[PDB]
Amino acid sequence: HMAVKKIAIFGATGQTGLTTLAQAVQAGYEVTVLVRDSSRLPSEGPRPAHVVVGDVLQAADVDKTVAGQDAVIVLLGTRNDLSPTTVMSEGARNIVAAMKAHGVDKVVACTSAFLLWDPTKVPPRLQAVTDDHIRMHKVLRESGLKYVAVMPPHIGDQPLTGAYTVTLDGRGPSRVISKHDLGHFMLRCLTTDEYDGHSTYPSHQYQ
Amino acid sequence: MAVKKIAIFGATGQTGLTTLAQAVQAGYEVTVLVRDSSRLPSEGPRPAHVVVGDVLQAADVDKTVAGQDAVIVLLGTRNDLSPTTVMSEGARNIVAAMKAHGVDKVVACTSAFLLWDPTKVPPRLQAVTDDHIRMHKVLRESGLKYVAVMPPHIGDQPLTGAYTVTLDGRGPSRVISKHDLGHFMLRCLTTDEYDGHSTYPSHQYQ
Ligand SMILES: NC(=O)c1ccc[n+]([C@@H]2O[C@H](COP(=O)([O-])OP(=O)(O)OC[C@H]3O[C@@H](n4cnc5c(N)ncnc54)[C@H](OP(=O)(O)O)[C@@H]3O)[C@@H](O)[C@H]2O)c1
Ligand SMILES: NC(=O)c1ccc[n+]([C@@H]2O[C@H](COP(=O)([O-])OP(=O)(O)OC[C@H]3O[C@@H](n4cnc5c(N)ncnc54)[C@H](OP(=O)(O)O)[C@@H]3O)[C@@H](O)[C@H]2O)c1
Ligand SMILES: Cc1nc(-c2ccc(OCC(C)C)c(C#N)c2)sc1C(=O)O
Ligand SMILES: Cc1nc(-c2ccc(OCC(C)C)c(C#N)c2)sc1C(=O)O
Repeated sequence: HMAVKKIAIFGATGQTGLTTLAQAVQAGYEVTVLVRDSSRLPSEGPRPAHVVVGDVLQAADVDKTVAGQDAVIVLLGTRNDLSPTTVMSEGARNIVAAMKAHGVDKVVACTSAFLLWDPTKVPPRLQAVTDDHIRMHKVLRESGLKYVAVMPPHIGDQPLTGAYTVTLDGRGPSRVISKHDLGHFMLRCLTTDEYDGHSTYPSHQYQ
Repeated sequence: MAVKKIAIFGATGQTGLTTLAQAVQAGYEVTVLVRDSSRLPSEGPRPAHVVVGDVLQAADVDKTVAGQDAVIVLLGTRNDLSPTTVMSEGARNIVAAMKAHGVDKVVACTSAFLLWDPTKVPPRLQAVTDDHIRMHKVLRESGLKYVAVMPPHIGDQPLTGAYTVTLDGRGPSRVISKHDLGHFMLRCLTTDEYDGHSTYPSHQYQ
């Protein structure tokens, strides 16, 4: 009885992706992942239904990942690397093109709460990555797709609670979200239209 | 002195479309060079003259520059991620045509990466940035009255007319709305104060 049942996850091998993947498999989703050839999912962990090996910078690989899905979750990032980059914005351009070509409308994509900050207050060391989040958000906003812009504060290692605050179109009352709660929220956004076209800032106080 | 007739190159682009609309609304007699006229909007403000052709074809550029008072350049090559010379070769054709027709004023957009350390440029944007640098040198060496416009990220916020312009360096904000950027390109036609300078338009929106 799953209206959304087939999903693509971009970034499933990452910090938030791994727990999003685990929670999605447990919840009954049929998950397709795009993984880079050198970086597959861990063998002991939950297995998705379909694996595409390739790169988000290749339209052909993104097309193969998006075809036949109900919705797309985007958890791309650069791990610890703070260098100038366009992997997230160019990846988003490819995702948008594939979604349009394949009739997929719902995209839930993670950038960061700095897109809700006074821009001159972003820490300089994070500005190069933030610049690409800004480029990525513009690509997704201008696409016309049903886009949920997830803009989290610091991502931590605290528990899954399902009890976090979701602040619409502004910064929320806490400065952290656990990676498990962030993935839980990305999946929650598949089951409702209420956040489409909005920015969302999930946050919580772990106690 | 008084500018009434302008050519716009890159009028079908993101900044070009709004610069064109604003220029027509303000009263300029606008000539555009477009590769495909269906990419111009069917409704609303329409340019006075449409040349169908390619900035890489000197004859097309000459036909676009003839009779103008000033030229606005909003060329770009969004998809190119490896060495590309479209913008700089286009600028060479524009310079030759302006010299041949006695047009003295050019306001051309490159990017604020030309005001930052080269290591700030994302790898996949290096080729476009290299050609922006080539285009900037072509225009600086031309002897024409040249305003170098070097914007940071181009956003979609509504026109304000209230942005800051920093001369020969960078200002505090790192966004300019495409509408404000177009407004600034047109402001550069009304004054000589920016000639021979680099200009960085930016603003705080919220
Ligand atoms: N850390 C924070 O406190 C914080 C706060 C707010 C926002 N954010 C942002 O939240 C987002 C998610 O962060 P995260 O820590 O969960 O992610 P992450 O650990 O950095 O994981 C990045 C994911 O993207 C994949 N990826 C990168 N390049 C790719 C490419 N060319 N093709 C295909 N996949 C590619 C990575 O695959 P590989 O396994 O192959 O590397 C990995 O799965 C990021 O954009 C981050 O900037 C982070
Ligand atoms: N945030 C940003 O995006 C950003 C920031 C700083 C600087 N810049 C730079 O600012 C400039 C303007 O950017 P933009 O986004 O407004 O431009 P754009 O949307 O990419 O449009 C580029 C324009 O150049 C035209 N063009 C390309 N090749 C041509 C050719 N051979 N002959 C004739 N016309 C040609 C295009 O015509 P068609 O419609 O026929 O394709 C289009 O009208 C660019 O140089 C860009 O690199 C961009
Ligand atoms: C408290 C607080 N931390 C934030 C934060 C922290 C680290 C980040 O990136 C780290 C890097 C390794 C990607 C990013 C991003 N992008 C955003 S935002 C925020 C707020 O208050 O809004
Ligand atoms: C914040 C910031 N963004 C810049 C930027 C962004 C996109 C660009 O190209 C778009 C691509 C699709 C061709 C170019 C160029 N050229 C430059 S520069 C800059 C700064 O602050 O220096």
